[PDB]
Amino acid sequence: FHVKSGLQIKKNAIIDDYKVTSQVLGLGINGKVLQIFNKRTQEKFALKMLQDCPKARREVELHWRASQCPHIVRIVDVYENLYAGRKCLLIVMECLDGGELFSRIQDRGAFTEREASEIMKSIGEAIQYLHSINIAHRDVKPENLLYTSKRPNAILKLTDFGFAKETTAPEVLGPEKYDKSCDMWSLGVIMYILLCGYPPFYSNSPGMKTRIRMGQYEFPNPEWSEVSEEVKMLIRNLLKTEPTQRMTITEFMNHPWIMQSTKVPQTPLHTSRVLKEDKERWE
Ligand SMILES: O=C1NCCc2[nH]c(-c3ccnc(-c4cnc5ccccc5c4)c3)cc21
Repeated sequence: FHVKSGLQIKKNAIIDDYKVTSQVLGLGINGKVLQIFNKRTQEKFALKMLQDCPKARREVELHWRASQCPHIVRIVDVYENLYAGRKCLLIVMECLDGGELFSRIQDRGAFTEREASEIMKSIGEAIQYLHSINIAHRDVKPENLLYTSKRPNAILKLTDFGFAKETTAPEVLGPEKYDKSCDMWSLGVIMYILLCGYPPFYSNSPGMKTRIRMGQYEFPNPEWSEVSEEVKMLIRNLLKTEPTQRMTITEFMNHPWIMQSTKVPQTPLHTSRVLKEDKERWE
């Protein structure tokens, strides 16, 4: 019998409680994210501002609901304040200062198949928690995967519920759109990039749409000469173009390559080299 607390929106001016700076930490689907400090504590936090409406009530609503998961960025407090005669929802969340995921990676002196497995599994856990309570994230990308700290054992967290949406014989207990499969695809793209340092669908750009729709990608050598068939096969079931043909977050979490991160080869990948070597067109 497990029950967690509900969301208590705070109404006092948020500055009573935090020093708000203008340093920008990230950009969201519907608000930027400033650095702020707890005036009473000097500790740092991230603040995302949204104009109260209902699209925003939802982000807060859903994100709060998901905030329990270890791999989802934790919401510290939510204020409803007045800002320029407009009413605002201000979300204060823990501060992920360890950087985005692909950046920690692109900064070393070698990345291993195994490390990739390990990373995929944490992203997987985030998605699995979300799907298990009927939230599709609908926007899992690299920019939304931040590390909690620079320390080498920091935690990977998922962010930005800007597009997060609810989703409600299993097909009798309530219909349900492809909404989740959307995440499983993202998951496949990230896993792809993790293993080789570039995305499976290239630009060169009316043809990128079409290679995406057609499902045209390869596992080119060198970068992949060393990677398991077992793995390519996994990537392949994620990047299926037919949503319903696509693997589910449960099958993914049970697939051996993920299930047993430590039973995975420490084989080296090119990812880190390729990620520097491409810092440019990485936009
Ligand atoms: O909801 C979001 N949508 C868009 C991207 C984003 N970043 C954040 C965020 C949340 C917490 N911390 C950070 C953050 C903190 N510290 C950083 C230091 C250096 C680089 C990036 C950092 C990001 C960003 C939230 C969201």
